[PDB]
Amino acid sequence: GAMIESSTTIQVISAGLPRTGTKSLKNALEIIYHKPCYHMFEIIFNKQSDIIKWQNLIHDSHMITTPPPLTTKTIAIYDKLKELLDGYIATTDLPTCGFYKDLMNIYPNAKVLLTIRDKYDWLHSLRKVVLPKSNDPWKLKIEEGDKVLGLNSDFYKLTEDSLKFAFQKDDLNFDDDQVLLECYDEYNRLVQETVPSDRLLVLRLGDGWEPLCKFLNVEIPNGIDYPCVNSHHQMTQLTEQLIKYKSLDAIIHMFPDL
Ligand SMILES: OCc1ccc(NC[C@@]2(Cc3ccc(C(F)(F)F)cc3)CCN(Cc3c[nH]c4ccccc34)C2)c(N(O)O)c1
Ligand SMILES: Nc1ncnc2c1ncn2[C@@H]1O[C@H](COP(=O)(O)O)[C@@H](OP(=O)(O)O)[C@H]1O
Repeated sequence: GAMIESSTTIQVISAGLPRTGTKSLKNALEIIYHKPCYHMFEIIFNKQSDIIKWQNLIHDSHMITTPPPLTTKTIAIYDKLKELLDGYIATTDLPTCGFYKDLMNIYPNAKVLLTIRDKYDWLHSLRKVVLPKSNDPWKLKIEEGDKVLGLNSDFYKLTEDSLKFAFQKDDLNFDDDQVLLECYDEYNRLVQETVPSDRLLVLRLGDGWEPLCKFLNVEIPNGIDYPCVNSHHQMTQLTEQLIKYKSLDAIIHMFPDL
C-alpha cells in the first residue's frame, strides 16, 4: 500500500486486562504506527514519574459523571488523562484499560480493542506475574526483583487501585480467585455491552495480524511475525536474572523485545 502521514494521537484504545497479550499488542501497534504505545512497561522503564499522576487521576476518577454531557470536573480529569497520553498513538494494559469509556470520549476517532483469553489461563498467568497470593513464596522473589527496577509500595498501590478501578470495586480481596474470575468475566462482558460493535474488535490470543490490520485499514507488516512476548516463563526468568545481577542494565541485552 501507499505510505500516508498518520496523526500522533491516540488511535487505538485497548481495553484488555493485564495478561491477555497486552505487551505483544503494544509491540504490534508500535510496528504499525511507528510511534509509542502506552503500557505498564512504559511506566516502569520510561515514566516512573507518572505513577503519582496516575494515582492522582484514579483518586479523582469517582467524580467522572459519564458524558454526554461534559461537566467541569470531568474536563479537569480528561485534561490530565490527555496530558499523560501526549505523544502516544495507543493505550494498552493497566492503568489505562479501566479508562476505556473516558478515552473513547476524549479521542472520538479512536477505535477500541478487547483482548480476551480462557479465564483460568488468565488467572494462572496473573498469579505468576501481577498478583501472587500473599502466602506464595514466589511473591517475595517478585518483590526483590521489583526493587532492582526502583519499584516501591506506590507502584503496587497503582496496580491495585487501577485494577479496582477497572473492576469498579471499592475494595477487592486480591487473594480470592473466585472474586478475580468473576470480575474478569464481568469486565469483558461490560466492554462488549458498552462499546458499539462498529468501534470494537475482540481479539483472542493467537489471532495475529490479519483481523487487527483489517480493522485499522493498514497493510500487514511485511516480513514481521506478530509479536509473542511476556510469557509467565519469560517473566520468571527476568525476575531471577534481576535478583542475580542486581541491575536492569546488566541483563537488558538478554531480553530483546522488552
Ligand atoms: O504486561 C502486562 C503486565 C505485566 C506485569 C505487570 N505487573 C507485574 C508487577 C510489576 C512488574 C515487575 C517486573 C516487570 C519486569 F518485566 F520488568 F520484570 C514488569 C512488571 C506488578 C507488581 N509486581 C507483583 C507484586 C508483588 N507484590 C505486590 C503487591 C501488590 C500488588 C502486586 C504485587 C510485579 C502489569 N501491571 O502491574 O499492570 C502488567
Ligand atoms: N502472540 C501470542 N500468542 C499467544 N499468546 C500470547 C501471544 N502474545 C502474548 N501471549 C500471552 O499473553 C500473556 C502476556 O500478556 P500481557 O502482555 O498482557 O501480560 C502471556 O500468557 P502466559 O503468561 O499464560 O504465557 C503470553 O504468553
